[PDB]
Amino acid sequence: MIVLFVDFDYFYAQVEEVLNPSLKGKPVVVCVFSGRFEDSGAVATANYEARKFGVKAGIPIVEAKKILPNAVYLPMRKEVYQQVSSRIMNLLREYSEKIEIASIDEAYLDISDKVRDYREAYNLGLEIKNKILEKEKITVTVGISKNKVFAKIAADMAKPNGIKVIDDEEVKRLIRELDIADVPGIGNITAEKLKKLGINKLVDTLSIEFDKLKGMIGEAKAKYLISLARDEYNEPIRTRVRKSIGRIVTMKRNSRNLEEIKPYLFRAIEESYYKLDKRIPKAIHVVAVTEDLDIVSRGRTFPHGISKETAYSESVKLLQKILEEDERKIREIGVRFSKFI
DNA sequence: GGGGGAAGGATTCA
DNA sequence: CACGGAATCCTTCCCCC
Ligand SMILES: Nc1nc2c(ncn2[C@H]2C[C@H](O)[C@@H](COP(=O)(O)OP(=O)(O)OP(=O)(O)O)O2)c(=O)[nH]1
Ligand SMILES: [Ca+2]
Ligand SMILES: [Ca+2]
Ligand SMILES: [Ca+2]
Repeated sequence: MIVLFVDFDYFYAQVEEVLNPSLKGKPVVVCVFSGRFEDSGAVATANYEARKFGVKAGIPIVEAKKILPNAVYLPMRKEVYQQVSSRIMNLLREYSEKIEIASIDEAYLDISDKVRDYREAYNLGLEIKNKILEKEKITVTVGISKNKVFAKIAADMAKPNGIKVIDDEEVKRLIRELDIADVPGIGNITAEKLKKLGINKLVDTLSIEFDKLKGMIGEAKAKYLISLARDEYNEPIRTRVRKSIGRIVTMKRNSRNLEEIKPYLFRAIEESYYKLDKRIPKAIHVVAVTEDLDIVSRGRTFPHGISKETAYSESVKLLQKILEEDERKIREIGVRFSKFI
């Protein structure tokens, strides 16, 4: 198997540049303005000019402002980025039927029976890059290896605007040298549990009793890590399909007042339905974010599809159930639909 | 004992 | 001060043969 992974560079910020070239060169910060107060909200991402000073995805807009008060701040326009993304995805399809769209800016191509050895794979990388850059003026980073995981690791290593191959030889090498935290799917929580077990590199998962590892991080995560340790990871490139659709909004102020909360909720329902289009869900969950930034939810699955009418009243109950099972005020309210017919 | 879901949360990544 | 969107996995509770 020969996997070629593509990851678009500082994607949202780069799209804003393509659409408004005068922005290129200076720091650009794409933000999610929550509407609470003046600059309430977080950063979705920022171009590298901005990252040089620590402004990156996830930090409060206010903190970014302190660092770069003169940077350009733009509201996130998700739908725009999506269409450009879709176009780039259609271009990659011209390189392989076997394609797995992982996110708005990521894709795995199974180019096994489309090229032999890594030399040809790499060159397919350059072609793909060059093509995308000429067709959409978007630079991306390419990662190539024997499976999705090391292909993605390949890309993380070459960012930004790069291309890299991790051949059968380096795969073996990284299994012994690569900090396990750098492995896709190992976040802060899992990294710490591994540390406390003494597991620092993929290789270490091989000398520990499975049941031990299993008990601390889960059977799934344990098999995953060992699988990679034994160069036995080979998940196929497959098409993914949306499984849930929803919306969540930040209220103007915290509240436990049903009447005060409902309009935001209903708004969340209306928007979610528009995004559902032809899809009919059988499950609905009401999601609330407490005053202390905590997340609580209540849902329900029906034996049939849910009409918008059924969503409204059912979602009101769930919200009442949330309020009557958690004393904290609510800060953000939303809904999610799943189990599509 | 264990097959088969469903509900609420944990964790991760974009 | 702390955004939106979403997938997979885990524990727990049920119903039943
Ligand atoms: N709203 C929101 N969107 C995010 C967040 N993180 C990532 N995104 C979106 C916008 C990013 O441009 C896009 C791609 O994510 P990456 O994790 O690939 O970041 P980006 O491509 O901007 O930079 P990169 O060159 O990959 O290091 O996903 C986030 O924390 N909040
Ligand atoms: Ca990216
Ligand atoms: Ca990405
Ligand atoms: Ca990590």
